[PDB]
Parts: sequence; structure tokens; C-alpha cells
Amino acid sequence: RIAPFDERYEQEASRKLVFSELYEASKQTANPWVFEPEYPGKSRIFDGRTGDPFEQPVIIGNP
Amino acid sequence: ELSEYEKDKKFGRPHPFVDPKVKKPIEEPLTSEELWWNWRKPDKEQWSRWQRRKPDVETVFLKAMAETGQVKL
Amino acid sequence: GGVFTGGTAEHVRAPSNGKIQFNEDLVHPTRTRHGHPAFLCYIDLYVTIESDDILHNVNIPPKSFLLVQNDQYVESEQVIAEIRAGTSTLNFKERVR
Amino acid sequence: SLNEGEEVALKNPDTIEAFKMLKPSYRKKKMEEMGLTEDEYYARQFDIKGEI
Amino acid sequence: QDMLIGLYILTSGNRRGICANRYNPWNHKTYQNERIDDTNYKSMKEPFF
Amino acid sequence: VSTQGWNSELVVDYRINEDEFHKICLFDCDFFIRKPPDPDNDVYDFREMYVTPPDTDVYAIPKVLAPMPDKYIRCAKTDYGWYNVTEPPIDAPRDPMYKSEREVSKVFLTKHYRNRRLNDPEFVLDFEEIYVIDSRTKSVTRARVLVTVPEGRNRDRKGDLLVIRDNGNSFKITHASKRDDPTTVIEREEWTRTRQDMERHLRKLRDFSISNWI
Amino acid sequence: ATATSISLGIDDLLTIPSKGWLVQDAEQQSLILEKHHHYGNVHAVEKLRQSIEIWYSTSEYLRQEMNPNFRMTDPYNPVHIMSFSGARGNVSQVHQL
Repeated sequence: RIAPFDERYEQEASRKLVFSELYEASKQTANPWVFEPEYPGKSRIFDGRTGDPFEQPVIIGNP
Repeated sequence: ELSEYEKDKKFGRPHPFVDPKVKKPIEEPLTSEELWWNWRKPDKEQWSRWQRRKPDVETVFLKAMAETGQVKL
Repeated sequence: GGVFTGGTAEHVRAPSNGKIQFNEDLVHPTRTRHGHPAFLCYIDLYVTIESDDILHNVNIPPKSFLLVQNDQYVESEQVIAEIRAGTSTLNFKERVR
Repeated sequence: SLNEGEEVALKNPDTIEAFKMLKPSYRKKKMEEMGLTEDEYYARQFDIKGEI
Repeated sequence: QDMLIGLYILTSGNRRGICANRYNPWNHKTYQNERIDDTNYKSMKEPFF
Repeated sequence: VSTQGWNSELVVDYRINEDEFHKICLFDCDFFIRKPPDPDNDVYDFREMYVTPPDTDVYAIPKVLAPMPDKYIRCAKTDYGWYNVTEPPIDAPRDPMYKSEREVSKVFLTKHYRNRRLNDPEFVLDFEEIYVIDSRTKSVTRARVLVTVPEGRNRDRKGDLLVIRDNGNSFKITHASKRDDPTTVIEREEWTRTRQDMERHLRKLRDFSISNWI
Repeated sequence: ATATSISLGIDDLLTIPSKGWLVQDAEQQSLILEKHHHYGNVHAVEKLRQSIEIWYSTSEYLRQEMNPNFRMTDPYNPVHIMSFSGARGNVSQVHQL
């Protein structure tokens, strides 16, 4: 439950929050695709009708 | 032969952009007093939001493989 | 919204870190519209910057507004001389309080 | 320097001096060429101006 | 938009210069060097379709 | 009208039959060299030359910038072209979508090894003597080929790879074993030309003096 | 456009490296002038005429340095491909992100 305008405490505070939460979720539950430490927030999903990975990482989430 | 570089530019090994054989220092430019009031750096470091370097991703990898020998910073 | 397309002005930035050198005799004292001392030049000057191994020559056309002094250290990208004229970077004049 | 105009060449005498006096090294030259040493060039700007 | 991006990605080419090789290709080495041309011959080069 | 110089294209008011000359088609000129009779058109008696604008009857001797042979030399004819592929406008249906025409700009002439035959089992080009016919400025020059082979003067002429370079100026001769791959030459200039652009782009940053890594 | 695929994350919005210095230097001149404006060195119009001009010149300098940054360091950035190819997104619109 995040109040708006959290960039007053810090600089790029929302980035810190999102990335720290993603890393904690990837570490507590061993899912190394949640926080890829080369394009954070993105992951390489596969194709449902070819079994092939889409060439570039894709942003996924639960909106 | 080819310098003390071994012309690392010719090969592509890590090497400073400037030449570490001349590196002639400055020639005592105008100091703070002899400058107009617009360029003065007012002798007391001013707080600014942009005073800490941006965290960034590649600054982590560059430091990561600098220890493993793949990078010469 | 709030930001549109209009006119601009021309600025000259330093090629790199160095030491501005030129003849202070050929320019004539002035006061910029921002309230700073500067130098009008009515002729083509050649302000040189000793960037250690390089000797970048900066081309200053007449009716310029050199904002730097002699033997002054300058950073990489930083305005050192206006090119031409000034004002609010548009066509014709108004009057506001 | 605001009497002349917005951005014009400064040719008025006693205005070039003000522009030239912004450099402290020039103030040192001006005072030593007149003398008075230091600690007196500072105290000569507090003098009453007008009908003495 | 979408078809344009597809066609742009299709016709985008390879990586021209320093983005395709870490070291300079001048690099006098890897010649399989000896007095005769009878050495190991891999020459990966590029396909010749 | 001998093989003299120096930088004068002296005009000629006499039409000369070209059925005994050599037709050397170029971009901005048309050089003419006499053709002595031979079974397979392989002799070039230089002596008298004439250069004309492309397909024009007005003749004029070219500019000689180096000594030329005074004997019968059996040599080979080369060219240096670009194949401009400009795309012309389309007026009516079925109009062409592209153009193409050669832009020969330099015609090197390489002498045979002691003027041998075309079919004899001793064919070797004599790369020492090469003559350059320019087109931008009508003139004939002798090349200045260079030999890095350790054998030097005494060597086998049955294979000495010759390398030409920028704008037909550099000239080197190398052993045919150390011939560069097609990809390596392309990648070589790409690496060199793009390393300057990257360095030029990065030069404007404040930390360029204290940096590394290319 | 599918097999290759493209997406917008948080680190693909690549701010140019030199913004850290330009904004800091722009703040310094705004601090000095607003400090001299209380000393009587400059008048109100000069302060107004400059606070509009640093941030306009700085903003328009980052905008013109955006594509040269993208086209040399990260030619295949998702924001760059989306706008440089002409699919969707102005140069000005990308400048906002």
C-alpha cells in the first residue's frame, strides 16, 4: 500500500523498492528468472506453439 | 619497435585513452580570485540532489569482472 | 501540452577540458542580458584551448558574446561564447511588466 | 553599466574601470601604483562624498 | 507501427565494427604461421550459400 | 608527339584513324595508344598517345608524369570501377527501378614477364612495371610497387600476390600463401574506422582523460 | 516483430550519461545568481531572463544528444527502435521519459 510521490525520501526510490522486492522474491523462493541481474524486471519467456524463446527479454508482471 | 604500449590501440587491449608518456599537467590557470563572480565555486560545497553517482547496472558488471582479470580499469 | 515548438539561440561549448587562451585586446567589454560580464568581438577571433595533447581551435564569428576570460580553465561541455544576438529567441518585440 | 543599454559595447570612461576592477589583482595594481599600502585602500571608500 | 518494427528488425544487418570483435583484426597472429601453407585450416569465415 | 611531358595536353587538329589504335574507354576521358599488328592484340607501342573527352573527335596528347617504354611491351589491361546503382524516377508502368553503369577511373597496365605469350605454359605477370591511366586528371604514371617478400630480387615469379589499396595509390607484392581472406579485409577497415568514431564520440565526456578499454 | 519481440522495462529508459553534470552545473548558476540577486548585483528581469535560459538550453542540449547517445552505445534499445524506426513515439515524446 504505497503512497504516491515516494521520490521525496530518496532519488529513484520506486526503482529501489521494486528491484529490492524482486530480488527478495527471487531469493526466498529459488526462481532466478524473477530478477535477472542483466536486465532487471525482464525475463526471457518461451513460445506456446513452438517451444522457442522469444529473442529478447520481455517484461512480465501481475497487474 | 612500437612504443611501450606495444600499440595496445593496434591490438585492442585495455589502455588509457590519453598517452601516459606526455601527460603534461596544467599551466596554473586563473584561480578563484581572478575569476568573475559567475564562475567562482563559492568555497563551500553546496548540497545537490545530483551529488551521488547513479547506481546503474553496467557499473556493477565492470567492477565485477575487473577483479577476475577480464577488465583493466 | 505546455511545451511547444518555437525558436532557440546558438551556443558554443568547449571541445574538452583545457585552458582558454586568446588576445583580450581585440574584444570590447560588455554586460550580458543575464547580468554577467562578457566580451563582444566584432571580428573573427581564434580562441585556443590547450587540451594537454590537443590544441582545439574554436571559431568565433563576429557579433559574439565571449563569456570567458584569458587563461581560464573550462570543463568539457559548458557554454563559453554566444554566437549571435540574444533576446527571448523569437521574431518580434512585445512589452510585459 | 546599466545606463548604456541592454547588451552594448562599453566605451564610457569610469565604466571600463568598474569592469576592469572586478579582478582583485587589478585592484592590487591600482592601489600599489597609488601607494597607501594595504589596510588603507580599504578605509578610503568610507569617506564622505559631496560638499566636504 | 507493428509491421514497421518487424520490417526494421528484419532489415537491421549485423554488427559492423567494434561491436562484433573485441580485439582488432590486424593483430598479426593466428596465421597458422610457418614456412609452408600446410597447417591447420579451419577458416570459419562465413557461410557460402 | 614523343613520350615527353610535362603537364600540357597539347591539342591536335588532325584526325587520326583509330582502327590501328587501342580503344581505352574511361569515365571523363578516352586514352589512345597505338596497336602494332599482332595475332591476339597484345602489344602497346606507347610513343604517341592521344586523350579525348568521352566519344569525341577532338584529339590531344595526354600528360606524361613518368618515363614510358620505347619498345613493344606485351601487357594486360585492368580497370577500377564502382558500378553506380542510383535509382531513377518512375514515369510510366514497367519503368526500370534501378540504374547501373561502370565508372572506370584507373586503368593499370601490367607488363608480361619478358613479354611471353598468352597460351604458353610459362604465363607470369611482371608486376614490377605497372602504368596508371587516371581519369579525373588525364595523365599516365608508372606505379611504385613494393615487394616485402624476403627473397627480394631473386625469387620465383610463379605467384607473388599483388595488393592494391586506397584510390589506386598503394602497391605491394606479397607471397601468394599469405593472401588475406575476403572477410578479414572488410572487418579490418570496419574495426579501424569505427574505433575512431567511438573515440571521437567519447572525447567530449569529462572523464575521457581518465579512462580505458578499447 | 514477434519472434524477435520487444518490451519496455525500467532500465531501457536510458538517460544520457552527461545529465549528472549538466543539471548539477545548471543548479550552481541558479544558486549563485539567486544569491547575488539578494546582494543587488542584478535586477529582477535579469534573474527572470536567466532561469528561463539555462533550463531551456540544457533541456534542448540533452534532446539533441539523445540519438547520438542511443545510436552509438545502445543501437537496439527498445525505446530507440520504437521511435527511430518511425513506428510510434516522437523524439520529443521520448525526451519526456
